[PDB]
Amino acid sequence: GRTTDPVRMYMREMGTVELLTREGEIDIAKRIEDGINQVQCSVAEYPEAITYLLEQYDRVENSIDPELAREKFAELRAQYVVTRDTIKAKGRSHATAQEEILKLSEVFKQFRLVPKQFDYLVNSMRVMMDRVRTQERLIMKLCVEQCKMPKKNFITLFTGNETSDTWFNAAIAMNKPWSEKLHDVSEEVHRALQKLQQIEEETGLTIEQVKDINRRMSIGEAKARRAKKEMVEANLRLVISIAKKYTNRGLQFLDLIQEGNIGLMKAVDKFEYRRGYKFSTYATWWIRQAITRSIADQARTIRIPVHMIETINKLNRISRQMLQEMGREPTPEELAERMLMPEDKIRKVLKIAKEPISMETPIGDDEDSHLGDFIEDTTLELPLDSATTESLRAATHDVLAGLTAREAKVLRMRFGIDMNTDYTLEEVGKQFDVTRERIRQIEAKALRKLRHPSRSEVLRSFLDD
Amino acid sequence: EFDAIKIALASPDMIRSWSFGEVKKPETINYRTFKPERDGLFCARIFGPVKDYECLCGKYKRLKHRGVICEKCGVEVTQTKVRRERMGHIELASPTAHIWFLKSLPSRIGLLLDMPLRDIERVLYFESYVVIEGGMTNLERQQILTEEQYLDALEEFGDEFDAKMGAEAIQALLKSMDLEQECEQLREELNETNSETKRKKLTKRIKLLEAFVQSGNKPEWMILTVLPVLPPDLRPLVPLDGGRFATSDLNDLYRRVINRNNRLKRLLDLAAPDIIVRNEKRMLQEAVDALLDNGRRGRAITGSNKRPLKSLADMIKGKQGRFRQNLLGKRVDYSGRSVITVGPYLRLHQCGLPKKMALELFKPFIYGKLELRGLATTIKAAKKMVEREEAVVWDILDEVIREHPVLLNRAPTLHRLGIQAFEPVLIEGKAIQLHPLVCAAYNADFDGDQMAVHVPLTLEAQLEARALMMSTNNILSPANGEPIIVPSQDVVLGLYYMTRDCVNAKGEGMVLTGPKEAERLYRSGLASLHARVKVRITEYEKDANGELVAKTSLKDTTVGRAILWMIVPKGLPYSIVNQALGKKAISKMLNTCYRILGLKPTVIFADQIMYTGFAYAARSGASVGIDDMVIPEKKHEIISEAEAEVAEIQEQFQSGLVTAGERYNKVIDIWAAANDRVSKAMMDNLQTETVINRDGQEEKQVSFNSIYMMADSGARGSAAQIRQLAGMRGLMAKPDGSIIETPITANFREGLNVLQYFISTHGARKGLADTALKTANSGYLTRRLVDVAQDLVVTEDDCGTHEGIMMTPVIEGGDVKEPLRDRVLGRVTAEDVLKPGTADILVPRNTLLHEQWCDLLEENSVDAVKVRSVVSCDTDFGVCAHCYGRDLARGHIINKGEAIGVIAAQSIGEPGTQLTMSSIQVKNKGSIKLSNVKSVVNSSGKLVITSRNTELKLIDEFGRTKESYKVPYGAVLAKGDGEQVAGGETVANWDPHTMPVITEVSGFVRFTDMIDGQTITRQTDELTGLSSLVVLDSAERTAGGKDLRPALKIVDAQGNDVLIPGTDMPAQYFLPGKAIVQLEDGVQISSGDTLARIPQTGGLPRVADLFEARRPKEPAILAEISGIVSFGKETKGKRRLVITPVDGSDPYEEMIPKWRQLNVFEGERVERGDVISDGPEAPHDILRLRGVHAVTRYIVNEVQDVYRLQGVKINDKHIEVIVRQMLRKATIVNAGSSDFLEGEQVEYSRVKIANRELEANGKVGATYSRDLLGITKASLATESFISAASFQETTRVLTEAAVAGKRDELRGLKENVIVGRLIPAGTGYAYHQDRMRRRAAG
Amino acid sequence: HARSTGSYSLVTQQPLGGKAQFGGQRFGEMEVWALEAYGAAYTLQEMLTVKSDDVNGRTKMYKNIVDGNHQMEPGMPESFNVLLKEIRSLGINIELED
DNA sequence: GCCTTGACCCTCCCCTAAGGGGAGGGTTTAGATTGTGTGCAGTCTGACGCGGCG
DNA sequence: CGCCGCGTCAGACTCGTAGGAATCTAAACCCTCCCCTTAGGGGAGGGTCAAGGC
Ligand code: 118
Ligand SMILES: [Mg+2]
Ligand SMILES: [Zn+2]
Ligand SMILES: [Zn+2]
Repeated sequence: GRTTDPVRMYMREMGTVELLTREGEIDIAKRIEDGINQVQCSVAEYPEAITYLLEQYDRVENSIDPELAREKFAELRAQYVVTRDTIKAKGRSHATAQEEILKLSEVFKQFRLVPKQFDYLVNSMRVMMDRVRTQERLIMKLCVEQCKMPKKNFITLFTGNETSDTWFNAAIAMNKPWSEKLHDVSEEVHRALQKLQQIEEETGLTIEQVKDINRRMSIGEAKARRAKKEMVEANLRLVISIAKKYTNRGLQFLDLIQEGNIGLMKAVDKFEYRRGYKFSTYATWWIRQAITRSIADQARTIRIPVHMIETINKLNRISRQMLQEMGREPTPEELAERMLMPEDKIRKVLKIAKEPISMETPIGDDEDSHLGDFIEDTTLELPLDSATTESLRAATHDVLAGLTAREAKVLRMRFGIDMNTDYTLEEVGKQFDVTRERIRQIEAKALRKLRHPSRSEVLRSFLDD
Repeated sequence: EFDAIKIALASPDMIRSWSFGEVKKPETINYRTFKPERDGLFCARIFGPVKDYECLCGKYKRLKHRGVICEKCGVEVTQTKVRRERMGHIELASPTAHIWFLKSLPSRIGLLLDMPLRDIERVLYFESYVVIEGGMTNLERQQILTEEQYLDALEEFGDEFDAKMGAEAIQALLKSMDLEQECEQLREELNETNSETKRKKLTKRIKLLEAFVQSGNKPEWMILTVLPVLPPDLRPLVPLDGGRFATSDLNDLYRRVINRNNRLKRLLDLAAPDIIVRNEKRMLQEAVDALLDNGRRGRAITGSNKRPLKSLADMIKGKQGRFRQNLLGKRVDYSGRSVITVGPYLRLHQCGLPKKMALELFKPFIYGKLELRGLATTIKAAKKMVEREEAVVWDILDEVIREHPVLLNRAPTLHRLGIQAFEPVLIEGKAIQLHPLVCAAYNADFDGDQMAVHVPLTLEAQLEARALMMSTNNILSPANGEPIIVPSQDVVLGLYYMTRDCVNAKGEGMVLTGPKEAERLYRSGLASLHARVKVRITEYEKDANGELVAKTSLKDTTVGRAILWMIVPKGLPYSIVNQALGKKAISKMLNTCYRILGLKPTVIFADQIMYTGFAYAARSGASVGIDDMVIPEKKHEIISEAEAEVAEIQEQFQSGLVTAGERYNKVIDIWAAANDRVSKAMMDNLQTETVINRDGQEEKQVSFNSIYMMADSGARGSAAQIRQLAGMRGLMAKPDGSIIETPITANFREGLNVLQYFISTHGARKGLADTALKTANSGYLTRRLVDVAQDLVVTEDDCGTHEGIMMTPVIEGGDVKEPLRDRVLGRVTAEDVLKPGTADILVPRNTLLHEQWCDLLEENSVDAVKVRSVVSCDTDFGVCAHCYGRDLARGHIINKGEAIGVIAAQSIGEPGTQLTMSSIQVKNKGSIKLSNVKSVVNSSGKLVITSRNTELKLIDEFGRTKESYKVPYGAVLAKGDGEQVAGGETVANWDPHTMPVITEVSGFVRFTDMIDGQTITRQTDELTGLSSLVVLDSAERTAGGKDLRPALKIVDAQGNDVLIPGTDMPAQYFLPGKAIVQLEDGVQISSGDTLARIPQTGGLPRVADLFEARRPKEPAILAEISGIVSFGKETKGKRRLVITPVDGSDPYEEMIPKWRQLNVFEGERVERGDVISDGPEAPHDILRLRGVHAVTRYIVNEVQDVYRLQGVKINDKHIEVIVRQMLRKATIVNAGSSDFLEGEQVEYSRVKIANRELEANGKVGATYSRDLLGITKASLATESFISAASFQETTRVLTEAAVAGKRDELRGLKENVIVGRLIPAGTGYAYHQDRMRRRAAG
Repeated sequence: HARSTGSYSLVTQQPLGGKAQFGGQRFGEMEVWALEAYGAAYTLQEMLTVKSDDVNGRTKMYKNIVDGNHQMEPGMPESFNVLLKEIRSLGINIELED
């Protein structure tokens, strides 16, 4: 396309959308709102396996009268306890049921945007619906291994009848030998189908009404999603016009844009058109919040917490005006007196605001000598020290041979020489069954002999450290 | 231990099995307590502990528990060194493309899928779709779409087809394809379309698919899903003094990847619109590309100081990468440097070393020696004794350095005599003292230079420093076999002043008993050094079987030569000292002393010469004054007599008699002549102008002027510089190259003007600027030569060939420039040559031609010998000792195990800084010989020949060719063959602006083959009235007329074409445009009459172009095969030409532009190789048409043409080594059951040792052709990827070696230098050999 | 200037350079050429491993020299291992085969 | 000499009553505002290989 | 097939010195965890000081 720049590639794919007018955003928000309540409608007459609000009003048990908070919850359930008495009559799809449960929907429409409370009721069937799905997958991974059979008669009448296994009698009807080529495995089909039939027991309702109105419940959750998408896609110029005042502060342009878009996606989710204000006035807050939060979390090699960021910024703002006013830079005393903090903290803050230098920094007249060439390894031992360590080990091994073997084993155990660990008196006397005190006696013996001048001046040579 | 190195692509499971855990966030370290944050880039749970045997919290310590893993902080208790070995990884949220396998041309993805790079770079930016599956539809695999066409296909076809976008699409394409089926269907469907343009790409794609199938790789691993992370200690974060930190750039580049991958993992959970997820995937791709190779696919990401960040690929490649900076040369311990100065009292094996330098460099030796004598109890007391500088320390130091050699080195090291081993002598002071005779191999002097000192530590290094590198084994040069220790500046002046003579010297006439009496008389004050006397002298010789026989005589000589004779050793003749000696005579002395006596007498004799030269130069008293520069008294008149001429040649321009150009070009030479007159007057007034009188009266002798004495002896100076001191300076050039008109008529003894000085500064700066900007070209050429030649080593003793090359002298360009003796000395004879009779055998036919054999060849006269060469050696992977010949620095047959490639490269490269960057007469009398000839008698009683390529040679008294020319075609030879003519006689006459082309036989000329309206005019010379039908230019062209190119032909009394004796030939030739023909119609001519006529950078660049095998921009055209020539189908893009064998097929005909004047007419019969035009020849054609020896001979002669023009001497096998290395590849023509392809390029040794085994058990082998590659294209085409990767272009080498799946066997010298092993050459050759034997054992 | 031992750099662990740093002398690329034109293989193997860059050998050599035993035991240099790591970090699988 | 008592002694860590002070982390904020911007860098010459268009 | 455009790769070695590293705005509210405060208590674990039994 004759270009490889991704900022132009973005600003080009972003310009194929039109800006909205004051009525466009209102009637987009209206359908965003009514799809999410069409869903809440569809959740209404699902069986008691849902987490329905019977005692959610009691689970929790603008400051509204307690008598108002206790009473208006009695309207809905006062009609609901008598309404779904008709769950039995004429199957599961009775028309009085649709009429009065969409009258419960007439009641339901009153409400508007809410936290994940509503979410946790539709999840009430998530954990239950896909379950059903996956179980009828199991039957299939138990049929295809043994026999091959055309799927569009079987699964079609599977969708249709759901009364009993009598639809398998529709498999032999065409009189081809693939009818009962299956042998000794159909009880596994009956296994999984029977377990989902006891799932049907706990639900009490057949699958082709639950999935039937889930087909229309999925219409609301998609029709809200699509309107949210085209409410987001029409406002990207706002993000791009805000995020151009945060440049040269540690992030690149497209990073700031992709941080602003995640805030716009929340301003779209929290909007309320009834309050009468435009969309820009509410969205700018979330856009700026996202960009500001990402500048303080990224964009430093060594990360500083947010409270220290605000302290640094405040001290910069004070020193600017004191420099404009005095004509000089103020000493930390003149900053402590006005910032009203203890001077040691003002001295502590002033060290934390420096970014590490690159190891490729050219140092000299040329550019073949770098800063990283003159950096020395500090954790190495000098060879004079290695030789000294080995010579001292040999000298000690020679002096430890003069005195008794049993009387040197105790020194080896007591100072840990040639062993994996140091030991204590009682655990050494464990193997000697000698008293707590005799060990100390023989140690004061050995250490008294070992400094007699017939022996000491070979080891004394080392202690000039 | 290990034996090889492999390279391949890395799967995701391989990258996950190198790692110790996943990096999840950009945290480096805590800002208050600088400890590594968990799961960040410096994490101590993944990468290891930051202190020895400590966890991070502090719970565990003290090396009791060594394998425990702390439960609080997860760090295991171990040593911190492991933070240099452990790696981590990053799991990417969407696959990305590796930039190397996409954008290093040719792209491997576009070559594997057969897609253009534009389509791939459009699918990778979410800018177009691509069809993966066709289903059952009109769309097919790899079809490209746009969004609208994708929507149309969706609403029209639905689910059946499959189209994707981004690197997931490309991974699906690479993953779905089948390689074996595809390559086999490229096999049988190439033979129809095996046209060349398709042939090249089809065979390239075939070998790529076959490489992927055999190597084991999978094509989809070129798309990344897991990323590795380098260990933390190789990209450190380090505190400086002051609390400031410093960091690497890979940290900056890893953080961007991590926190653009995390954001995509967030957006894929918020379920955002796709316009935003696409922007994230693009940003992630760009970030990974900048981490791998920064500036390759766009703009380079820069840091907060506006410099581009360095990447993982910039740390490997280039002049400052790992390879050239840390692996091929290092910094070392036990070494120092200092200023050098001269010590004149030293022996040749000795250097002076300061006491303090030696005390520092030798510290552990002194510690051990101190505590062995019991002088110190422990090493830490020895340290303080040494630090206090007690008196016994200086006595331990003197016996430590006793018999411990020391290596000295001065940069730049142009050849191997730049590092030499000496024995040290402790001195006071701080400068190093160097012997005055080794300053010529070093190129050193004492205007401020500095030298480096190195100490060998082990027993083997000491043995090698004594036996191989000591300065008393290095007296000969390894480029030519000449001595290198010749005396330079004051040895020469002192020896020259002591062996001169003078007239009427004090003490003239006496008769003395020997040299001792002459010395005793000179010291006493009774005689002079220059006095003519008679002395009795005893001298020795050896003709016995190793014994010396003496003889005495009385000789006439001077005192000084009798004094000098006490230095010369026993066995040399007196005639070497009886001259007045100079630099050349002294070099001759040293060389004959080396030839007769040997090495050790030579190294004693050189020292004695140095001492006595210094002593007598001191006693002479030579000085320089202002009166020693004598200006001739008749310069002032030569100057006026040139100025008068330039005035009277200006006034022939002011009156319109001469042009401006000729006026300038005449003033130039009338000033040059006066300059030459002044210079010769000056030099004759100075050279013998001494009138010293004798017993009765005056006479003349050579001068004792100081300047003349130091110029004539060869100590310092020349005539060209005394010319500027005492003559005039001359003519100056502009910076353009133009010469100014008025010259500089002054000299340095008299002083220049402001203007003469100003115009003299131009050339000074031009020279100073050329030097500095030429040194770089010379160094770069040396590096390429070393890289092509580095792995060639003498491997065997005798290969057993009978091939060779024919050595003759070079006699062109004038007199004999190179005798035959200088070109066979040291070589081995290829066949049993015989002195010019018959069966004069001198040979077991393997004969090292040492000096006695060359004398035997020169007492007879033989001028061609067949010798042995390396370009014809039959040994594979090396040369044999007999094809190489003599070791030019040792004087005997080469030893097996020698590194001849590095020596060849260094010898050719070292002198590169001195490179600049109408009728035949006969001199002496001898026979005249002709070759390549075909003759005819003339009408005027002379000889003519109808050969174009003949040769005319002059034969000496005995039959050795002394001069050789070639005559132009059509020329009339003044005299015939077999004549003994004297000098001063012309033998052939040709026109300076014309050459005629003659008839074949006496016949009757007809105007035919041309009409009016043709390329012919009727242009008759109106003043003289002579005109034939004249051939025209293309400006007077009539295109419809050139149907037949005009020529006037010869007929019989039959009216038809004449017989030619021997063959049924057409007697006449058709000539190209603009021919001058004025021969009458109806006026007939004889055989050989004038029918028609023919009207009409050196230095380092040329050497580099010869070794790089460039193609000239006007290459001559040669005959592909032998056959009768004719013009072809005449398709008029430009002219067509064909040749036709008398028996064979002739599909070969090709294009020639009409600007290219042809020299071969339609009746010619040509043989394979001869020219169809003129122009510089191309070496690939010389290798294709003629053999290997022809291109070898051409290259070595054209290279030596440049070196000899400057006075540089290089032997000729040093160029043959390079030519052998440029010929290592072969190309297959017909496989024939040989497991090779039909136009693949293979190594020549592989083909050779395959055919030697196929043909062994009765089978048909392969047929091939040889190739010629330049030095830098043959360095890169070798079969080890480590040498090639460390030479140049590391990216291409590594990507190709990676997808191919190569391995490396570590057989050269550089491979073993990289990994720190013993090289296979020299004292390491035996070791490797033994190892190779175990390769046969297992 | 002269140096027996001293300080080593951080990444590659070779001697530092300069007189102000008490540094070693560069044995450059064209001095290795001279040394392998002589055929001096042991001098070169000790210039590369135990004088410059081998970490265990350069401390074992010191304690052999103090004890009057002029012998070395060379290993593999450190910059080769650095090279292998930086090539593996590009996605390429390079290894030493035995 | 080769062991057993009964006294004494030391350092290190955790604890008391009623909060105080700070470090480091979470969340929202409703008049409207809708396409970058540096007062860029662009700056060498020669050889070679391949694609795109006549 | 041929010419031209355009993109990639290369350009000597060893030493010296030279301080510091360069713009750039959010504010009110909540929570949990960790150490601090007087003047000594309490225990755990590990050492030391005389005295005899044999
Ligand atoms: C410079 C420019 C704007 C703000 Sb503000 C703000 C700050 C304090 C009190 C009220 C408003 C802001 C909002 C969210 C995140 C970061 C900063 C602000 C917001 C919308 C419109 C105008 C100003 C601050 C400094
Ligand atoms: Mg000098
Ligand atoms: Zn721990
Ligand atoms: Zn041979």
